[PDB]
This record gives sequence, structure tokens and C-alpha cells, in this order.
Amino acid sequence: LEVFNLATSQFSKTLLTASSKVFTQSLYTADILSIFGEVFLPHVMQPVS
Amino acid sequence: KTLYNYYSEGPSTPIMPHLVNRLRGLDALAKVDATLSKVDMNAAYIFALRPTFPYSYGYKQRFSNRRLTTSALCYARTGLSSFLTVDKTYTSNSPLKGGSRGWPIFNVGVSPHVAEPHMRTLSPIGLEVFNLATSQFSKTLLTASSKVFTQSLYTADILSIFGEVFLPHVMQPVSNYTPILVRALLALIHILGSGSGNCSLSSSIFESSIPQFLTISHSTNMSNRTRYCLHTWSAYKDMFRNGIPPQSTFPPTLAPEGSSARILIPAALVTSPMFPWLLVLVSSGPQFFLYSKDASINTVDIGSRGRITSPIPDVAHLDLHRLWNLFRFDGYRYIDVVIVGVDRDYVWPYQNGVYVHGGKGPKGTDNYENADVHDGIGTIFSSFNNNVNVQTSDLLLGLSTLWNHITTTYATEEEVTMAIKIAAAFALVYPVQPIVYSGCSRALYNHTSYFQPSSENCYTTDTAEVKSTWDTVELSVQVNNAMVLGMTLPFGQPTVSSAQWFNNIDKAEISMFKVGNLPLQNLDYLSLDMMEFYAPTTGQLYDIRSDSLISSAHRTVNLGIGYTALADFFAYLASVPAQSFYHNRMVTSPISKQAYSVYERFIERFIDDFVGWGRCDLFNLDTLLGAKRIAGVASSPIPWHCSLQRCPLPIIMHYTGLHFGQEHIRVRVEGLQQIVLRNDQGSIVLDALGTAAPSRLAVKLDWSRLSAWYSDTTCAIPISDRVMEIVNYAAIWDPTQERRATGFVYTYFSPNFLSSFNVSEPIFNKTINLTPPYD
Repeated sequence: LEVFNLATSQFSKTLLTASSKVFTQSLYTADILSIFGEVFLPHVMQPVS
Repeated sequence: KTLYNYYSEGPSTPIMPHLVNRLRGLDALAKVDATLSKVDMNAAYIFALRPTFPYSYGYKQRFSNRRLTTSALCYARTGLSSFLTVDKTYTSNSPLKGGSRGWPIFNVGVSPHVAEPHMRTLSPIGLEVFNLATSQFSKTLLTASSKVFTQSLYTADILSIFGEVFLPHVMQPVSNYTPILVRALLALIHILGSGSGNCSLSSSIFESSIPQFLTISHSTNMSNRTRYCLHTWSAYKDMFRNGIPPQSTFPPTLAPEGSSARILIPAALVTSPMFPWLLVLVSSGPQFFLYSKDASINTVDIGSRGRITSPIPDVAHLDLHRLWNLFRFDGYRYIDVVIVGVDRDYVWPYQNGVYVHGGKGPKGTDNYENADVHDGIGTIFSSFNNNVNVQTSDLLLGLSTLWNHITTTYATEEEVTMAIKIAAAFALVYPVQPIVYSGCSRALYNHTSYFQPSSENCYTTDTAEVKSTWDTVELSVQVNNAMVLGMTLPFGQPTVSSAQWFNNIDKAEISMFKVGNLPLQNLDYLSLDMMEFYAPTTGQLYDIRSDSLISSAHRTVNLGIGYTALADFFAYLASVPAQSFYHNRMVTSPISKQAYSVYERFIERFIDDFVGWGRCDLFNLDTLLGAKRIAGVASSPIPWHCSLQRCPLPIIMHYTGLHFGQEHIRVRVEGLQQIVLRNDQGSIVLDALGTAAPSRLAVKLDWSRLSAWYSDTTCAIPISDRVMEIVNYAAIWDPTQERRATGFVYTYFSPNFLSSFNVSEPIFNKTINLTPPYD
């Protein structure tokens, strides 16, 4: 949802709502957000499977 | 409305409200009449930049008995699609077949007027910068900035940049992107080539299609170059610490100034292919010259009967200039490119040997301490280097990306429309107008000052088929100079500047008089949009559904031909003679200045009513009145009776609604006059019947009288003998002339040029049948 917000809105921040750095090497850091916004943008726009 | 509606209206009462409602409708038609995104790219370019204008011809005869005529279709086109000159390396002084010794330079200056900005909306980062500007610090004011993303545009440093060098725009967020859109449209049109496919003064030499490959040539003596200085943000900000140095670009810009500007470009966008095309289109131009890679495979020669000769005889020593070379734009003379978000080891990705101030230095060092100035866009951007060969698609990729991004993210539809309307004034280049002369009958030999038939500026080069008897021009040096000096833009303005690259010497003579002016692009808007300081105008990714590059260029060329046609119509209504736009327009007759005075009123009224831009930037009399009659070249003995007319009649009819159908030809009670002349020995020498030509007021009150006037004074032009049917039956009787009798003038096009009208598309290689249908 926050990746979608980054895709559809100009950056603020208030948009960083779910990501955290508490857990090391998890799937919830900012790097994973970058991965999602880079190589999975259409699925972010239209989530299907 | 539709094209069917407009073809059945005709001119009406006041003709200025007419011809502008028609133009707006025709422009609206061109927006939706063809989805060019579903065809091949070359086909789209052909269909956008070279429109066809179908029409049906035909003539009647007095006594027809089993006469067989073909009622076919023809497709009229106007304008030069490129220019053919002698090779830069060519030492002989012999005249080449179809190759001009030089070429015109349409030098455009800088408009003092400012493109009016319109309101924008702040981004959250910009909103917080605004809060910092208008409130005492708290904090609670830091609402959008973050340090999660490294080297992004959302840290506190970018806030400092905005509050330092863009404060007025923070206070009043506005932007206008019309001038860069104008330059982009012109770049596309001049690189590809708009018009009819004619590519020479010879009127019989055509280029088959868009070139596939281009060549870049540099010329120090002939280019119009901009100086560039590359800095990182830290190095650029550090040179203003100890006072203000000379030529400072630091202060913000509301009204752009031609000398010196700064652009702040994020590091992520420097590697975009649009970036060099961004540096071009705001700089001076041209900084390099563009040629078709080889002129043999594209150029053809067309016969009087439509015989295509593919390899023109002397193509080995000819250069095929793009229209890009015939134009000269004044932009910013000095640009400070400031890359934002880079370290002290930053490397210029383009041309080697180029070091960014505050970046990687020559040997191996960081924080380069020199701010080197590079003269010309070619000294950086190796893709613009001398003798570079490039596919046109690769060249245009950056332009298309730039246009798509700007028109979907930064600009509004109004800005794009204004850019189209302005660019249409410089979209096309036309050769000097050729005219013929019927002459006078033998019975009137003693009552005329112009007895013999004649022609002017009628040049052809094909030798395969029969040459037209009216095409008597031979291309000497002085005649070539005169013909180049007679070339015009859509609104009629010529040039008095020209260039020549002969032997091994390149030379340009640039007059202080300019054919027009263009506004500068405020680069602060560009910087702030590229740093996401504004909210985007739209969230769409693609302009295919709205205001694409090719659709915009098609609209621009459509409006440019419309400007040419309406200008010809105005010159007719203002009785502006064709000879007032020749190389010797100043030394021939005092009619020229009066005609300019009358014509400029029509032009300015139209420009204010339709374009809305300040007239003077699009048309003025500076180049007309600064004529340059060169050495000799005597004008042919033709009376000044035909108007300006750069377009064939069917195109003029399309844009004006003028109807010249066969129903206006009389075939069958007394409105004629018996005209009598006597000599000293009381002997009647004329005793002839005549009819009065209509006054322009009568035409104003009844536009069908102009149609009748066409059908009473027009004859089909013969090809092999200089005797028309008309001169055996009719003549012009002007009582206020010292000698009352003259013939007819008849703006001339050429059978070779008219053969190209025989196919729906401007493609002629070998399988095209240009022969007249059914003989």
C-alpha cells in the first residue's frame, strides 16, 4: 500500500507508513520498497494473480 | 464540422472573421482526422509533414465534338523539404545541375516579450519550503522532508536549495513552457523536412522520403554557438561565497535575459536521452549542421510527363542540407549547468576530456577546481561530434521523450496550442515564385509596352523528357544569388542573410535584420519541474491520446500551409505584386513600399485575431526593405499583375473556400462596351468590344464575381510553344496606362512539379506511376 502511495503521489512523507528498520534483513525496509517500485510497478498498480 | 462542410461554404461578408473561424475549424479537424500512432513511423512522418490536398482539374473548349477527357484526381503540395547545394569540397566554378552555390539563412532573434506564466501548485516539499519562508522556524514545519532515501530530492539540503535560489517561485509558483515547445516543433520539422518533397531550386528534383541516416558537420565560422559551464551544486554555490563575481547567474529569474542563464538538473536526469535535446532548444542555433548521409538514394528527377530518373546526373558533388541548416535561432549565449546530488568524484558521462567543476579532475583527483567553458554543444555530448553518422530515429528519441514528458507533466494544452501556432510561422520554406507572361496579340503591337512573351524564375534540370519552353533559367552565380534572395517563409518575409561552403572555405553573412523573434525559455521553471518542486499538471504517462509530437507537428505544418495560403489571398486582396518579393524589389518600382504598407495591415490583423502572439516577432518588413540587389540580373519584361501566390490554387481554395468550379464558365444581355481609339490621321485603330474587370468592392459584395473573373482571364498554359489560346481572343485594356494593352501573367509551377501531384503520397522511387491517367 505504501509502495502504491509512492507511485501515485509526490513524495512526502507522511507516505512512509509501514516500512521499518527494526528487523535486520527483513522484507520491510526501504530497499524492498525500492525493489517493488522498480521491477513490479504494474502489479502495484493492478494487483492480480 | 467536417471537410465536406467547409468545401461547400465559400467566402462571405467580412472576410477577416471568415478565414479565421475556418482556420480554427481546420486546425480542429487536423487534431482528430488521422490517428498516426497506429502506422509505421516513416509513414507517420510522411503523412504529418507532407499533406496532400486532393483536387480535380479540367478545362472546357468552345466547340467540343466527341471530346474525350479524363476526370482524375491530383494531390497538391507546397514547400521545400530540404535543400541541395554543392559539396563543401568542390573547387571547380562550373555550374552544377541543380546544386545551389549557397543557401539562405532565416535568422530568428530573441523576442523582448515574455511568455506569460500561469499558476502552478506546490509539491509537499515545496509547501514546506513555503512554510519556512513565511513562518518563523518550528518545527512542526518539517512535514515532508526525509532522509530515508539517499541522494534523493527530499532531504533538507534540497530545502535549502529551494529557499536559497528559487524564493520568488516559492512565493509565486508559475511556469510557461511555450518557447521550448516551439523550438522542439521546429527542430522536428526542420530535421525531417516539411512540404512537398522538392529539395532544390530546380523544381524538378525531389527527395523520395525521410532520410534514414544523417551526418553532423561542425563549422566555427558559420555556427551559432552557446558556451557551457558544468558545475556540481557545491562547487557552483561555493564561487559566490566571497562576493559576486562578474556574469553571475545566482539570482533568480522572472524575466529571462539572453546573456547567461543557469539550469539545475538532478543527477538521475543527466543520463536521460532528453538532456542534450534540453540543452539544445534553449541555446543558440544551429550549433552543428545536419546533412543526409547520402543524397543519391533519396533524390530523384521528375519529367514533364512524369518520368522518374532516380540517380540525378551530378549527385556525386552535392550536399543535401536539412532545413535545420537554413535556420538560425538566437537563444541563451551562456548556460551554467548545475548537477544536483553528486559527489566530488562525479564524471561527465558524455564526451571524454570534459571535467565538471567540483567533480573528478583530469589526472585522478576529486573536487576539480576549474570551471571550464566549452564553446558549442558539440564540445561536450560526443553524439554531437563532427563527422558523426546517426540514424534519425536515434536522434529523435531524445526529442520525443522530451516532448512527451513536458506535455504530460509540466505544460498545459494552451501552451502546446500557442507553440503550434507560433512554430507554424517558420515551418516551411518556399522557392522564389516563378511567373510567365502570355504577351500581346499582333493586332495590339503598337498599343503595348510588353509585347513579347516572357517568364521569370522558371528553372528545371531534367533532360530525359521534353523541357517546358517557359523554363528558360540557367543557373549562373548572380542568378543563383538572386533566386536564393527571393525565397520566402509562410507570411512572405524573405532573408538577406546567407551562407556558402565552397572549395574549403565556409562563410556566412548575417544581416542585423531578422525575419522574426522567439521568446526565451525561463530555465528556473525547467529546474523546478525537474526537481519535482511543483505538482505535475497531469498524472498520465503517455501523450499518445493527447498532444503527441507527431500530431503536434502535423498541426503545425497544416497551420503553416494555411498561413501561406491566407497570405497569398491577402496579397491578392491587397494587390501586392509578385515582383515586390524578388531580389530587386527595392530598386524596381515604388509600388513595393505601398504594397508592403497595405499587406502588413492584413497580416497583423490576422495574427492578432488568430495567433494572439505579438505581431513583429512573426512578421515585419525589415528584411523586405533591406533588400540586397547584388550585381546584375535584369528583370524580365513582365507587367506587375499577379499576386504573391506561393501555393497552387487548390490549396488556397481549401483554406479560403474560394470556388472555381466549371459552373462559373459562360457558355451562352448587354453589359459590354465598345472601346474606340483613333490616331492623328483621324483613323480608328482599335474599334473593339470589351468588358470591365470587377472592382474589389464588387467582389466584397459578391464573391462569385471573383470566380467569374478567374474563368474569364485564365488559359491552360502550353508546354512547347509560347502562344496561348487566350492571346488570340483577349487582352488587358488599361486606359490609365500610357500604352493601354497588356497580356496575362499566370504564376507558373512547372509540369515536372505538377507530376509529383499525381500520387497520394510524396514517394517517388521506381514503381510510382506519375504519368497522366488515361493519357
